[PDB]
Amino acid sequence: FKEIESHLVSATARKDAVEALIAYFAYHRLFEALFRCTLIEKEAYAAAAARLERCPEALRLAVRHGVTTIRRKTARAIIDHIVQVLPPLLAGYVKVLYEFLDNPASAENIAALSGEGWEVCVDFCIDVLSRFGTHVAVDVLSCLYMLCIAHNAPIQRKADRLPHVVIQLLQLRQMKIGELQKMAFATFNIVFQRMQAEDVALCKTLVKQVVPLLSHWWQPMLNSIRDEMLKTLYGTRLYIQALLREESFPQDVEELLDTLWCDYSRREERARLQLDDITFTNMLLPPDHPRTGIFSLRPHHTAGEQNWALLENLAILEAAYSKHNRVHQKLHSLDPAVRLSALQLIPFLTRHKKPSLEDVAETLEDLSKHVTAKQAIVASWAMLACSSLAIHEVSRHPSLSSSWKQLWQLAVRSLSLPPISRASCVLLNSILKANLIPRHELADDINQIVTTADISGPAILVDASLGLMLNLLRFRNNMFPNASQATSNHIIRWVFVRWSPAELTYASLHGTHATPYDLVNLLRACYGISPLVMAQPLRLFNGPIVLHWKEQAEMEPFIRYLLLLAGSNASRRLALELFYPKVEELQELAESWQVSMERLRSMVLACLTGALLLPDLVNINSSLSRDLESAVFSIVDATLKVILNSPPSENLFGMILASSAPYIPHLIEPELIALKRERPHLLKFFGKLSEALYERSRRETLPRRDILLSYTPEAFYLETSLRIHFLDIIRLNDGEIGRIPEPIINQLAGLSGEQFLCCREFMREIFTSDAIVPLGGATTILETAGHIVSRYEYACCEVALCNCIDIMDSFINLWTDNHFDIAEMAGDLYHYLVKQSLPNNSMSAAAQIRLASLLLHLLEVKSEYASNLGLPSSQSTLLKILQDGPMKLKHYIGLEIPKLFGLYVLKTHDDIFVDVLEHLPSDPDVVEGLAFRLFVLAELACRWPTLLRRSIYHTFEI
Repeated sequence: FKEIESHLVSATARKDAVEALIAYFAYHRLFEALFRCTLIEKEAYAAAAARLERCPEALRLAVRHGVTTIRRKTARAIIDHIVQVLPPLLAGYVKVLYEFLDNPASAENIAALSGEGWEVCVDFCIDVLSRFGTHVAVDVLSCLYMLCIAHNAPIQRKADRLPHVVIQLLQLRQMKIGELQKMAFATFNIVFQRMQAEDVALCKTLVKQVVPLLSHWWQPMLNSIRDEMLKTLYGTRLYIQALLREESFPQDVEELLDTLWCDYSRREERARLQLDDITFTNMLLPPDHPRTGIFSLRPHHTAGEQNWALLENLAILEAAYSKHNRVHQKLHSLDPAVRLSALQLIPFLTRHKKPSLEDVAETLEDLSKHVTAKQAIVASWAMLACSSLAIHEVSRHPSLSSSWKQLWQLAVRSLSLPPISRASCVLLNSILKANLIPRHELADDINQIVTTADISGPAILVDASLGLMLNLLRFRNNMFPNASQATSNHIIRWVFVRWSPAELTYASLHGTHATPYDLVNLLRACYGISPLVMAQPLRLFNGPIVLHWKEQAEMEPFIRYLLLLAGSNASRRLALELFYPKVEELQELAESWQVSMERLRSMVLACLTGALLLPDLVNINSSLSRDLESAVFSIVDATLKVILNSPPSENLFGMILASSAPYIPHLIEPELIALKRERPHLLKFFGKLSEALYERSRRETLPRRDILLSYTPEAFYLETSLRIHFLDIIRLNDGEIGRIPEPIINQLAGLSGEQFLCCREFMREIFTSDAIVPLGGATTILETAGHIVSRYEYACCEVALCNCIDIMDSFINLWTDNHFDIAEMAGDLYHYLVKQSLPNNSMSAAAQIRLASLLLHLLEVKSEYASNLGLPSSQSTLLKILQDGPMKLKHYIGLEIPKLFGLYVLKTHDDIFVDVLEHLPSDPDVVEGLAFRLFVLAELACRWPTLLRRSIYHTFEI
């Protein structure tokens, strides 16, 4: 290689050196060799062509092998060589670029001190495209995209020609479909997400251009292309509603509406938003979840998000087009698939249409026409649409009251067919909650349902069946207080007649619908004890579409502004008798196993339901107690042993964690005390699960670098594993509550650089909670969390910075109390983040937000720490950040700045207000700046009355 290095910088030397390199496949020197060798051959211009094609092939194969131990010096060197040698060698050089950018930390660390080199690369690719091989063109758009996904990529500078380039390319209505269009739409999404609240004019023009081009490349791979176009529609959802309120665009948008309808209506039954992609359960799902009026997207469904995305976006664009009745016409359509699609689009749309009395009445008449459609699909969806409309204030008008009776009627009989036993139940429940029919017309039918329970019972025992049965139990303990054991005993009989877990039709068809939460809540009601607690939002993971929507979710108010738009013992023994056979049959089915997803999931839901109500069914103590516990836990053990010895491709542990999570508590001391007092059998379950986890680990990089990495499947599984470990240790120690168990910390500080970032939400959750941590605990945790941030592969990534800021925030009051051993570490890290990380153009938007929160919290504890360490004051850093920062950070701070005036005596508020206003945006050519200024002044005013005078004065001033 040394003599070969001299050989490169005589064809037997060059071609031979490249052959020896290919055989091969500090570095800086060989890289110089290759560069100047290609240059010597370039000036020394078919053999010439072959040697030119073959030298940077060796180059690119070297940049796929030292691209790990490369640094910014070698980065700039390679980049300037690529842009200097070329004024033939397109594909080789572009390949070197592609393989240099494939490593994300590379294209992020080039977004350092200036953006000179980043702009060099982006302009390289823009010029290359605007010249436009064809596959090389795809690689050009790919490396352009790979540059644009860097949340500290300075885009605003080279943001004039870039979108026009990308969406000028796409206007070509040929080159049937491939990576080209997927990458076109990916760069569009990212650049638009940047420039969504800066350069409003550019954006309105762009959307006026890409609402047409979207109604063409939606020709009815294609999975990912429909996904990118649905993300695009999620973005543009506001410019469309603004433009329609401001005349080609109406024609174009209507044509696009009809392309969406024509595409969705020929999707007959497999992938058409099946009725198993929604749940009617009354759990505490998080607020940012996707939901519509009655149902909501089934948790942990990364496979049914595209259909919900399409229907959600279509409902929004339709209620935003009929604003400036396509749906009722399509409802009276002829082709049955069109009527089915118009039956699906009723709840999504009524979530935001605010219909009038005539429209509600008419649509309801037609739906009562469609309810009896002899068809599981159509009758079901029709009843769901009806029960979506039945939850207004418009529906409670007498002009259609008998109509409700009709629908009630058309459901009271439609309860015994397992095809439509779910939707029908929903309907009943809806009418029994909104009170559209008085409490004497509907008493005989309820008596029939609850006393008979074999005809006009909810034939299937799913989420909505249990909801309705609970509402009926309460109705009948409210009207006929005498004969309440009748209700409770009929209820228990129905529950244990319908709940057959160890059967193929149940376990495979509607096993996913029914959850242990609903079962045990109904049973605890009919005994008479109490609900399950479930006092916090469920934890779940999502897929790309919903995550991307969760990115553009905090900033939608600023875009709606910038755009200007003893008997109990009888019943318990009854239930125990009726229940034990279920466990016996389950244990026989389990002994046979020493297998699919559905049978195994049903068995684990059954063992959860068993472990939940053991503390119920032991006060019986009629010798069917010991046997019951031993049998339940024998099922649990057999299940775990099927789970372990299995391929990690089914991912059964995904199933068990996803099912068992909603019962894991919050990790504070009082809740972990009430888990040792009320539900201990759940704790024994969690112990067995922890053992299986430990052992499966004994047997054997980053999916996304956003702030949302902790909502992807990988992160959810890691956080759940560690909460399970935590609960197990707490059970065993029995008094080591709260005090973070040193084994848990040693499992925290014994992970990889890819996982410490994944479990950061778990670290936040434990540490923020009041919990004695060992000295070495906080010290070691902070040592490792800091070490992640100084590796040149994480020095720029968003997630590492956010995580180290959060961990410093967790122990805010150790270093700012005394001088410990940790105070030096936090000093070093504060200094590196403030003085060094921030002006280097390395902190991203979410990193700057997390640092703003760190500072705003620091002022409430020390308020001068940054001086006693030798830096400018914290407030100085905060406002310096406010002046220069991507509008997302400006919005966050302006929203949480009116809390900065809570740490100061009332005498000095106009002084602080002068100081702040010194650091706002103000320039007449920039209208976004003035918009932000008026925004923050309105916020201060609407919170602090002291600053109302100056807020109004400066609002009228500009």
